[PDB]
Amino acid sequence: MAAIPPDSWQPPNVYLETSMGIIVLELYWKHAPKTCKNFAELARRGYYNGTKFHRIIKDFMIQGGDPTGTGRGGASIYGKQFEDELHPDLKFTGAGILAMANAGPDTNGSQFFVTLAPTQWLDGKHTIFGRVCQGIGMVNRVGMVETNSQDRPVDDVKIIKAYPSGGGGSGGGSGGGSGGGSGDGGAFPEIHVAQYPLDMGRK
Repeated sequence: MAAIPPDSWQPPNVYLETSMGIIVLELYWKHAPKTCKNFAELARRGYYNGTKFHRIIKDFMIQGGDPTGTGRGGASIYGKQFEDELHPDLKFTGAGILAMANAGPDTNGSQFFVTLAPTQWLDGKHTIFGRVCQGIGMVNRVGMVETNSQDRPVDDVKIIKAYPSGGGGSGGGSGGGSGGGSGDGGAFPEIHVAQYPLDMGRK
């Protein structure tokens, strides 16, 4: 049964090129059949190309989206708001947890946010189903900043160009893989084990 025909290719991963850099993230097509479709649908639409980061709290979370600036975003493709899917099957393992933003329990919209630390204060307030990749350093240097100068907050960062495309990534260390993790990427809440991307959530 199809309420909204995508009729296109929706990669499980998308890249958001912002005024600061690029933020690549994926949706949980694994466990969240709604959330993955919602973000993907708006991605292949071209909704993020007019969205901005509205809430940037250091070591907290970074809310991104809401083209309207009212707290519920656009999301006019499905008309109304969607049921409360509030159930983090994953856990706040570290920083880099991509979650879905909403104005109420079932007032879920097309907005999202990334957590700079293990968020247990929104476990049942925001449905969490996402993973950030190859952009955690940006999310870090963007989430840690509050002011640009005097008493002026860091000028609003927005998503300049956003397109759905699968970034896999590949590493290596034949003979001495002392490092590990060639590139960027947040923590993995899907593996259900505690680990941090770059210490920012534990330090």
